[PDB]
Amino acid sequence: MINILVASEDASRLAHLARLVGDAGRYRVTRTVGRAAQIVQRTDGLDAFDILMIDGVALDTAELAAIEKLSRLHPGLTCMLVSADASSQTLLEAMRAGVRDVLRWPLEPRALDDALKRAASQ
Amino acid sequence: YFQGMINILVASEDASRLAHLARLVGDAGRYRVTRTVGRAAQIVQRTDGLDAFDILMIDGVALDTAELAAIEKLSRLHPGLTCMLVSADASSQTLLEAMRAGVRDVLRWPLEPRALDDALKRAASQ
Repeated sequence: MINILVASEDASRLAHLARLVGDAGRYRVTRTVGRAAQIVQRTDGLDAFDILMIDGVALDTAELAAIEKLSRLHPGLTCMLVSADASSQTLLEAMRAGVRDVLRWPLEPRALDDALKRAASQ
Repeated sequence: YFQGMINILVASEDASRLAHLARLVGDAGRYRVTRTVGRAAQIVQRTDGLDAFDILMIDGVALDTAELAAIEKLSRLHPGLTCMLVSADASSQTLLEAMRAGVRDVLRWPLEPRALDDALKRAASQ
């Protein structure tokens, strides 16, 4: 089984995301209420996870700095961003912060399934 | 200070674009630039030696399904290799494809020396 950490600062959004990830396959899903900036401070344990999924709602400079610090300290961790922002500039920022995939919000189960099978290969 | 430590491989099937790119990479700093005429689809077959390089630059002039498969196979087999794509295509969809194939930076074509300098200093830190 693949071990996935799902993160958001909105519990009702987080619950929804974790269910869809569960419906996508036989993965081991874990939920956390918090920003990337907050997971950076409690970094003790991220080595257990294969995929990190961050809900890119209030995506700014501090959050991108936190994802860059997370991806750089945990190379075996595939970071994915769930955002409604489809701009080239935001994608470029995410890419430069070490994000290896970006899923659209609202989440499409076909898109998510394909995304999780790509990360499962590595 | 010492950039001569950074080994860059520059690749394109178009010798004219390749020469130009390698020239600008040289002007960007004291890096060790190596040129290769060919697609990523061809570099995947001649994989013997990529462990020597820190940055791989691919010309998006030949960007298709086979190239994206080749870049994904290259990036996955060489994690210490930073892959960069030089493309004129600024679409969100192409960026997303590159990202998904393991491309860690995308530079516009025609190449802007300020953009390139910033991009190469970003990859040089890691």
